[PDB]
Amino acid sequence: GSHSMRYFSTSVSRPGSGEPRFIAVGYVDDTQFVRFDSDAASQRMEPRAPWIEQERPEYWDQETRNVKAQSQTDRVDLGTLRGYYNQSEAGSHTIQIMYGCDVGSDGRFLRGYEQHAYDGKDYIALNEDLRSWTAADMAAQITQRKWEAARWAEQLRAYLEGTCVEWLRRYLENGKETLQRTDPPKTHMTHHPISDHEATLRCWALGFYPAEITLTWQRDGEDQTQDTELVETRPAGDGTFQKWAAVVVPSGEEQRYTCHVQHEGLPKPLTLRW
Amino acid sequence: IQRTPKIQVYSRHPAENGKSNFLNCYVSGFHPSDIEVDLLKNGERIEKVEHSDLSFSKDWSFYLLYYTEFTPTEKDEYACRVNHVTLSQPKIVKWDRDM
Amino acid sequence: AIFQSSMTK
Repeated sequence: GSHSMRYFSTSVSRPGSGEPRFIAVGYVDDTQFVRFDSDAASQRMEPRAPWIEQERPEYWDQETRNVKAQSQTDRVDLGTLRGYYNQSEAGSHTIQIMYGCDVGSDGRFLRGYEQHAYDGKDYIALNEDLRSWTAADMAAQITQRKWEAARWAEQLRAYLEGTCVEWLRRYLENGKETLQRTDPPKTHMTHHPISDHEATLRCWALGFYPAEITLTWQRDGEDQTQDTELVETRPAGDGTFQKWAAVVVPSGEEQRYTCHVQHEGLPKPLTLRW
Repeated sequence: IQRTPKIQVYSRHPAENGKSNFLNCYVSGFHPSDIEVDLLKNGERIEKVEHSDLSFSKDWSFYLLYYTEFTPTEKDEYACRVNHVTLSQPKIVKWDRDM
Repeated sequence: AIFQSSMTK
């Protein structure tokens, strides 16, 4: 199948309490594999998946140097943005960045992306062409004009089409048993009365990977979102995910309702009925 | 702009009295990232609790999984206590085994 | 592997 590598970072200023807190994590699809935390004692990039541990000490030296270098950029940018927005020195602010690349089944580059946020709102994003930017407001337009003039997108594009893809290809093989798997949802329905006249049907999906799933309720084969409810997909803690969807129904009409489950690991979508 | 946490409290495997399991508190949808999350057993904070590394979703809100190994019983009650700037007092969410 | 370069805003 197709796959992604993504790096996420969060820098939080702490005025009058030292350097910003910087935390970075790397993922291949929905599997985390590295972390760095500027408050931790090691001051190293650290493994967070079994299949990255085999990388040799040169790898960890490289990842540590490069994640620390990004943390220095972000610390200076916290000051710059405080200035762009004419904000006080007293307040804590956050810069978040996510970038990544996607490959197909044969490892060919599909697409790259990079997005930046300030205080949890869009700040600047690389466009899908990997050649130009979209700024969210007048401050980010300063950054846009600067990065355009410096041809910065060219360096990012070279990473996203090049290094990014090569390393993702490698991780997919070294971590094949974990990363090239699809675990289909184990599904079941529960049924309980709410009262004399209504019952709850709950449709469960357990133990699935990757996290992407769709749970749909239908009524006489026609889509139904009136009187339904679904929880956010959640991690089980062991590398699989859980989700459920429920519907409140008139007692005696359970037969009309169907739960439909779509997941990459199912040859065919499932239909569950009570 | 601050976003209040969503909270789910649940077990890794279906709960079986006297069978070891993992108690999860999944906190998501929140901003800023500074947060305190504790797992409680009959109202008392469980000492040994671990959590995932800070990450965030497409809408920039943060999420964390807090978890501990536990062996459920019929009488023991579990909860998750979330302390965040958006909450005027900490929010305590009970573990419902059916949920 | 993380991107080895970054540019200030």
